[PDB]
Amino acid sequence: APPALWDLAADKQTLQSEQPLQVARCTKIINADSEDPKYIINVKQFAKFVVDLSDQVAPTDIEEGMRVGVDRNKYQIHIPLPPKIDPTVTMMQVEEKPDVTYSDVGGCKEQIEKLREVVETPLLHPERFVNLGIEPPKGVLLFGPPGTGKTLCARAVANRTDACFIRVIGSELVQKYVGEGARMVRELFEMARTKKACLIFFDEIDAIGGARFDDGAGGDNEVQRTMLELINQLDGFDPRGNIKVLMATNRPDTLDPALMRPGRLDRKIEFSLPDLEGRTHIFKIHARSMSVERDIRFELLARLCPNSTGAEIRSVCTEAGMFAIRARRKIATEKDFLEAVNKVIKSYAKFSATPRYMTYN
Amino acid sequence: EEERSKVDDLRGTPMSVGTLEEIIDDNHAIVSTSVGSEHYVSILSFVDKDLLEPGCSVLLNHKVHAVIGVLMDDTDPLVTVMKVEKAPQETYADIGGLDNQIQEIKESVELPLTHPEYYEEMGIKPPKGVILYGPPGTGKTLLAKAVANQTSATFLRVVGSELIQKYLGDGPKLVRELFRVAEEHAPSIVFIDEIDAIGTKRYDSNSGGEREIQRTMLELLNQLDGFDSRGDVKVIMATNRIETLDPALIRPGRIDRKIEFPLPDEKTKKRIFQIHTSRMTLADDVTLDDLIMAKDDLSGADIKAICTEAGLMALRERRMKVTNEDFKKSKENVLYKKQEG
Amino acid sequence: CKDVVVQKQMAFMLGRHGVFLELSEDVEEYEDLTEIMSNVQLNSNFLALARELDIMEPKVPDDIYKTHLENNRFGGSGSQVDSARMNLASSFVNGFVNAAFGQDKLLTDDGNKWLYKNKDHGMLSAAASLGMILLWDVDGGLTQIDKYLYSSEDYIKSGALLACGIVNSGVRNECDPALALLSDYVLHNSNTMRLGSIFGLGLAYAGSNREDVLTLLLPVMGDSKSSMEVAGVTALACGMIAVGSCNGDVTSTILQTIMEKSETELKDTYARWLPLGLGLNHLGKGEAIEAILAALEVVSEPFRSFANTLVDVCAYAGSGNVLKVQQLLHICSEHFDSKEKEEDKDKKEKKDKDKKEAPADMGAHQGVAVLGIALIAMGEEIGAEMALRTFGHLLRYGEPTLRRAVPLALALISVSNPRLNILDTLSKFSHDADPEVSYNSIFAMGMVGSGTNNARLAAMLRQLAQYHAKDPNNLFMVRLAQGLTHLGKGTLTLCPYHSDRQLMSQVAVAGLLTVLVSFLDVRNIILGKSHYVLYGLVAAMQPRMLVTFDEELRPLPVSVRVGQAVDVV
Ligand SMILES: Nc1ncnc2c1ncn2[C@@H]1O[C@H](COP(=O)(O)OP(=O)(O)OP(=O)(O)O)[C@@H](O)[C@H]1O
Ligand SMILES: Nc1ncnc2c1ncn2[C@@H]1O[C@H](COP(=O)(O)OP(=O)(O)OP(=O)(O)O)[C@@H](O)[C@H]1O
Repeated sequence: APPALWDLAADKQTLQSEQPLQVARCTKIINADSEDPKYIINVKQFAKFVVDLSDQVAPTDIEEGMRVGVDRNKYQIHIPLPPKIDPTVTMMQVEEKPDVTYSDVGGCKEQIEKLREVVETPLLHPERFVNLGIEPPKGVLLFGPPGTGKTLCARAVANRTDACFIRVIGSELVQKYVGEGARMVRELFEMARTKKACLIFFDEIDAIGGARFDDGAGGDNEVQRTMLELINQLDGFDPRGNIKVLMATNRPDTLDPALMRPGRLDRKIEFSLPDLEGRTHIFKIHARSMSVERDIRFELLARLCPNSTGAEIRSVCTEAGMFAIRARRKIATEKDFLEAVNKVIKSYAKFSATPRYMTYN
Repeated sequence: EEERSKVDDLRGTPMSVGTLEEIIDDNHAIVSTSVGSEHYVSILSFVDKDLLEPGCSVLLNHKVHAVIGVLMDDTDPLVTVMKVEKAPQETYADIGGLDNQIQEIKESVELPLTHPEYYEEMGIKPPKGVILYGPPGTGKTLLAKAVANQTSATFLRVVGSELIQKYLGDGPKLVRELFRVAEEHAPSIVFIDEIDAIGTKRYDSNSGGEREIQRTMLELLNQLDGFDSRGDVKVIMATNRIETLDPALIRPGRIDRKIEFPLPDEKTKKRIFQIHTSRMTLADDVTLDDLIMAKDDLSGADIKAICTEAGLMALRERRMKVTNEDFKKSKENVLYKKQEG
Repeated sequence: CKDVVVQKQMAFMLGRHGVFLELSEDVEEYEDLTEIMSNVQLNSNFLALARELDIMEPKVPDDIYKTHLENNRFGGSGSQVDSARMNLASSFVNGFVNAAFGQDKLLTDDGNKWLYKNKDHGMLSAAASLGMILLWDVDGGLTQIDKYLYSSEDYIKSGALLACGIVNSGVRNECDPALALLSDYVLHNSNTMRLGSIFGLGLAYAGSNREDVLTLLLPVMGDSKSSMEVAGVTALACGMIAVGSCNGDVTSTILQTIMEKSETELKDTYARWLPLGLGLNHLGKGEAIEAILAALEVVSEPFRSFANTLVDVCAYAGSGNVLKVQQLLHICSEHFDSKEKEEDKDKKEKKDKDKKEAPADMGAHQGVAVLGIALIAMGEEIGAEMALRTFGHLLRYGEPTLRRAVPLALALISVSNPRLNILDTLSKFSHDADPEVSYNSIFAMGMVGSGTNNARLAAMLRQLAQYHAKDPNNLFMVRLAQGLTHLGKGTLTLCPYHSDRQLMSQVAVAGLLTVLVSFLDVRNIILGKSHYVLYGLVAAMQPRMLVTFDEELRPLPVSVRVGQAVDVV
């Protein structure tokens, strides 16, 4: 109540400041310039007004398509407004705060390194690459088995140095009432250019990357608009775009995006996925949880589950203590859980072996 | 005191209810109200400006389009579908034969939240939910485990793919709001039963297509995977046929636990008849041995329906005790039902 | 039983601490430090349940630090709690002797540490102590030396003449070469820029021991001052660089050297900083430098005696005798100063600690109202805040412009959980156009808000620095808000220094000078590249930094050199 007391007691100065600028309605888009003093302007009220500007605003600062404030009485220009587009879809597109630091890697070395130098090093030491340039690459492509999809990006989140970057979900591009995706894909680009080097990442491009053509009926027409408008706006020359790129999906399909990327993109890497000697690394990260007996050998257990990525062995460490709670054991003995680990790999492979290799093959 | 008699003169008497479009660091907020109108509002009172965020409803005082107070009003279409409640009288103790099946899921749903002391000290944390299924048409018997869960915490049940694909989408966004609303009600349980998204044949009304259906399901996986949300909104999936769903769905969830529903044996069926006929009154000559011997591959609701039709037929004679001749003659009706076509 | 007759019920017979919580009746506890000696077995949980019984209470078993007391009992039992085992005694003993900056604990405890003979003094005197922990700090550091400081040496002298000296103070530590650059430069005498430089003079060698206190104070008399920025800087040096001296020469040397220069001091600019060379090291110190420094009070100026006599009279000792402030109130006031009396009851209310006497001392609540702000600030030291009711009641009930003073109480009570409440409240005070509550807000968070970092802080730093306002409050807001990201941590190991280089490099493109930008770029790296000390809090043992509250009280009306006096830090 005290904060609301002082909060409501500022209305006496607020009402004195309420006289000016409260007639600033509304926001209006300009059209053309006939001369220096006089400009034609349109407003959402549907009435297009040709009017002059206030003497407190330099006329050279107003460019075609700039929204400005208006004093409805005189209709003259009051103050320009930088923000224009878009409603809540943008704020949903924005993400903030870090998580999943680099210590969460599962042993991948050359992978994580080669993708570190494409994104983090150019913005960490810009003068270095500009000096020795050449020129940094445009971006990368991620795909393959599920372990570990999409978490590698979380690494860039926690390793982001200063300015936060934006993540984007794929399926929201395609929408009912065709023609909404056109505005969608366009606006975020301008936003990014104002965002000075901020990163834009699309997940599951295979949803909007349906290629190419079928007999009838479309069908892919509303899809092809989304992807092709994407590539066309990606192939513009101004800047373009300094915001770099980041891409991830599941299967390498389809051919149209895959044939369009190597001109504009580079550095396609494939998982990898745990190597034999690398499988133990996931066990080293999960070893900090619960309590590891000094006699437990990770390398012995690791070979018994090939192609499990990190998820399944996470459930191995999980079912250890899970079945230990049911048996009241405080620590999980190596021989105790493995009897349930051969069962937890086989029983879940019985109905399905999870053949992601078959998904794209 | 005096502030209540002051600020009221500024907003009233008439005022409009608009929507927030975007906020400027100059404390001028751009509001949008019916129809297609904009403005600069700067007020230092009742805000709460940081918690508002664009895309929410704000008041408009006639002079001039000022926002005196914040309004969060629900209602809302989706918020209506989660409640209430049930808190059903049924319990997990009214079912039998799945003790070996139920032990792990009952543990898994009471693993977090209640009984946290052995969970939090062990540092396991498998909060991806559970996945259910079974034959031939069960999954409601697995729902008979959801009733016990409805007795604890918060519950929400969203079933059937018709709610997305009946019309054009906008795809998952209907599910995307279920995630966040369950986050505002966290902890809560979200149960999904019988997922036909890949098993459906004909879409409802006019919508397309088979592959767009898949893409809304895939975005459901990334929502569920997920990057990046730690909230629960515990999710449970269930269906009749797991073979239809793609293996692409299993790694994000449920990677730890999935259960299979076995067919009941003679001992189980005996238990089932016991539990249903507990409240019912039967004649002395009714025996539980011959009944389960004559039946082959029947679930709890089948032996339930035969008793319901036995009592319905006994209503024709207005008798509360069902005789064995009436019971067998009634049993022959559902027996002839499944055997007619 | 406790009403009239008998005494010593089953509570002494039975052994229940649950009823022992209820055994005691309301009485002064300063005497209750005593109990029946039981076996260390019953003494351990005895002391645990007694502790948790005593935390709410003003006095805690941690009293051995503050009190005073000072009798040999707490040193005897303090080295007897680890008696007699000298091996597993490694903790609470070695960490205690090497974690001690002052000489009193290792001194009384030195006479109370009977392990071996005469050679325990090797693990005492904080020579090998600060040496070992300083090389483990080099084990867990460290700060860049050649690149930043020499690339800055290409830039010759910055225009701030302000924050650049304390760099080489805390950084080096110990090396001589930059010490002769410090000195030989500050021989030019420019402003108070000599300050952090001569502070590195004795802080370098004194980083381990002893040190420099031979040539530390020579510039004092070497440089009539006629003010602090001239001969008072080095006069501050040996007093603050002391940190455990006494020893005992440095006491009588400081008292002597200040009794040399008196009318030129005079009562004002240096007398602010001198008691910090005494009261720090010893509270119950027999020497009274208050009287000899209080004979100079006659100048009658009400203004400079605010910030002068405030921590001038409060900084001599912690006392605890109830007599001292009565003395100095009568001989000082006489009468009264009509002004200082405020700060004098503030000094009383300072003397005792959290006795709960302060909530009874605020009933005055003058139109001056500074009684209530520091009275609630210091007046309650307790783990549970419990001060939200009154801390909010004084701002909601208080007269105008006192709410400017209000956030300053965020220093003490907030050591527990600042994250929730501080950026909450002060987040509303941050975008207020008032530079005073913006300044005292960003300080209100300040150091206690620098304990740990967050994404809200670094993300909030944006557009805090995009404001078009002039004046130092802008880059004190933003640039002080920079130092809250971490403290004495890095850079090698751990967080990269390139991002700070790019932030302070891009924000300095403005104005262009506006020399305050060349002041801010060093400002963040005071604490940023200082390192070599972990705090933590200061401190974990529940003492308090004396230079911080003192100095942060003056620039509240920040004007000219008070900010650099505070920039001693
Ligand atoms: N090699 C690994 N190292 C570290 N963590 C791993 C590894 N493999 C799997 N994981 C963990 O397993 C979890 C499950 O992976 P997830 O299901 O998110 O992949 P995905 O995003 O579904 O893949 P895709 O996007 O290709 O379908 C991830 O959070 C990840 O942290
Ligand atoms: N062992 C048991 N004890 C008690 N009741 C049982 C037992 N097994 C099954 N049941 C009951 O039998 C019912 C079986 O439901 P059934 O499978 O017929 O639903 P359904 O109509 O197939 O649902 P859906 O159409 O959504 O698949 C459950 O509601 C359950 O309560």
